[PDB]
Amino acid sequence: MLEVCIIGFGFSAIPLVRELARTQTEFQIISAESGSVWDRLSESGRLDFSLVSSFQTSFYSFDLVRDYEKDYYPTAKQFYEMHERWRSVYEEKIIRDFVTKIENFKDYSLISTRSGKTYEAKHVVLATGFDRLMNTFLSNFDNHVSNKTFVFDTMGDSANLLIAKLIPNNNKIILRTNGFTALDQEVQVLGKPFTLDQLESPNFRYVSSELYDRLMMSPVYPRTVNPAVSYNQFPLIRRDFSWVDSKSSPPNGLIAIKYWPIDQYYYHFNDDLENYISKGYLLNDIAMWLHTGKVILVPSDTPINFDKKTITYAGIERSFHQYVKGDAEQPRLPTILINGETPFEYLYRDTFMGVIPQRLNNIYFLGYTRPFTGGLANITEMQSLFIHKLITQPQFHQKIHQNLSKRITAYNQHYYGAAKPRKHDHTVPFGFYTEDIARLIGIHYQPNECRSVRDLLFYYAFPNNAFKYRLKGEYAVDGVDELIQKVNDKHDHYAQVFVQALSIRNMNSDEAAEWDHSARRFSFNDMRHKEGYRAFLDTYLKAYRQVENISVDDTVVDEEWNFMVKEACQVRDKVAPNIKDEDVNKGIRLILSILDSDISSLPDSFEAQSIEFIRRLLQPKNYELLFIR
Ligand SMILES: Cc1cc2nc3c(=O)[nH]c(=O)nc-3n(C[C@H](O)[C@H](O)[C@H](O)COP(=O)(O)OP(=O)(O)OC[C@H]3O[C@@H](n4cnc5c(N)ncnc54)[C@H](O)[C@@H]3O)c2cc1C
Repeated sequence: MLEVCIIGFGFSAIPLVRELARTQTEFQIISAESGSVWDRLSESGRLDFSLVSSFQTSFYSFDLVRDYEKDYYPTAKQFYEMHERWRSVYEEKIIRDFVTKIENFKDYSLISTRSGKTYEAKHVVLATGFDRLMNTFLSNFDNHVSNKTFVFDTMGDSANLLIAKLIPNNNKIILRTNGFTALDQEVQVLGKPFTLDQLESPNFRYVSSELYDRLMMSPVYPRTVNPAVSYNQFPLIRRDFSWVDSKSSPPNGLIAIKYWPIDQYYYHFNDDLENYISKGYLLNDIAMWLHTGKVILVPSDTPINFDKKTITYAGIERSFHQYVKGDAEQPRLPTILINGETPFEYLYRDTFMGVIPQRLNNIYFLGYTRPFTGGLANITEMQSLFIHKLITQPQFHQKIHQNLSKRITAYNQHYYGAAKPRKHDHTVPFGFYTEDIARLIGIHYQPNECRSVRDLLFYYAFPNNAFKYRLKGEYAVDGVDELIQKVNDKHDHYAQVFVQALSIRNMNSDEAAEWDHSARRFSFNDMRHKEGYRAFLDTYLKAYRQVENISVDDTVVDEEWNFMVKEACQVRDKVAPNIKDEDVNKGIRLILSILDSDISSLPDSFEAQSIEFIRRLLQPKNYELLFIR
């Protein structure tokens, strides 16, 4: 009887197939001849964009140990070439067919296909990805559209990419939405670049809920009155967060757009602009678009007539070329029959860690958990290790399954509380999820085993990327030692991140929010760093058009759009006229000077009490996770 069948092979399945091959576990992969959206994009020459996630969070540990030299954002082309490279390695183990049905019995499943061939396997892993409405827009995208109006009812990474492609042809963009959370994908920390996922120091949640909340939530919740922040200049960007019923911040189910702020875009790409655009580095600064009026926010009930395809805003009845409805995603699951009769109903919250479904035997889901920030790789690498351990170690399988229902209840209580299920329940903070899996598997670090301040930097401030947990022990990957050293030397051992948490231990959330926005350039949505890049933007639009062979006439002027922009930007025209690093810098020198100091022996009695707090980091009081114990 076949031990393992993996259904679907694109990106998510790669690390699981790697571990099954290593333990010489019998497996067969079944995956559709048609492949994925990435194959649609490759075939039509539309791999002309870049990831919204860093190299370190987006490629697997076993590629990073070879290929990491510096932080960067991979291209779509690079992401696809990496899928194809691993597909080539495993192609002989892939049956090209499409699974229509799975009948699940007490200790095996019967797998049915479009060809008619059936398969029996003891363990079945689904790695089939999602159907996304928006994929048609991207794969079938027409660029010879110019001077048209588009209306979006949802703001997401897919909408933000479409918008980046539309604005250069003087398409006007209306967002008729209930607000959105957009975050600079890159931040300058004393003039030195950090991806946003590098600043999250998630294991500080173990110090306290309250402290981590103050550390993370001021750019998401409207907590500062600072008139430089986008959510003060453009309040239609704010969201109803009245659904949140968890002390875990940021909450499971929060989604965010990650985008290039134009100042970082300029820093990376100004010196070879057309070449970088041709590679797929596209400026997607939603905050610059709002600043310049290339995008407008309108209330979610602005008059729209779908029959005449007009939207009416102030006193102009605006013709629109296209309404883009919000991007629903659902797992591509075949029919699953419980005891080979009763349709399984999929619900993220009713699975353990998004991986283990109830009422099914030896079926696992891989790739259906979405990271709040950073790449999918962090999530699917840790899921793969979890699945591999459940499949290959009956002792582990027993330990997790014996109380599966109670684990799932305890997880939902911690992360969702009383909130009713939401379509984005599958979205998790990456650094909580990787750590959660690591503790379930036993490849976690123990904060009490930190000896030096350097060890505390590693435990609390070094990002919880999947490769962090592959340095030693059961799932060690050769070269992770050298990789962690390179990362640490490039980022000063994450001392700046560690110092951030120190600086706010004593503040309330309002003080922390003001303090967070007290910099010359704060991390996220700083509207003071837009006007200075208006000339660079015209250089950019010219370079984009050259790359794409488009002529558009800027000397033709859309007078009715100019009028709608005025109305949309009334709060900005009032708020904007009203427009940390000291401390942080002295914090870093203190910490970098006690790097090799023993923690437990640090003396009693800013500089004095920050030492005591550092000593307490050996015994965090909010460590318990009841879904694991
Ligand atoms: C436009 C776009 C941009 C993205 N940008 C990023 C980014 O910046 N960073 C990032 O980390 N992630 C990003 N992602 C998300 C994620 O990395 C991709 O969606 C990735 O393709 C997910 O891999 P997967 O293996 O889960 O699914 P896929 O890559 O979709 O592979 C699944 C495979 O299973 C096959 N299959 C499905 N159903 C069956 C069946 N019943 N029988 C047999 N075969 C089946 C499919 O044909 C397919 O080949 C992006 C996604 C999209 C669409």
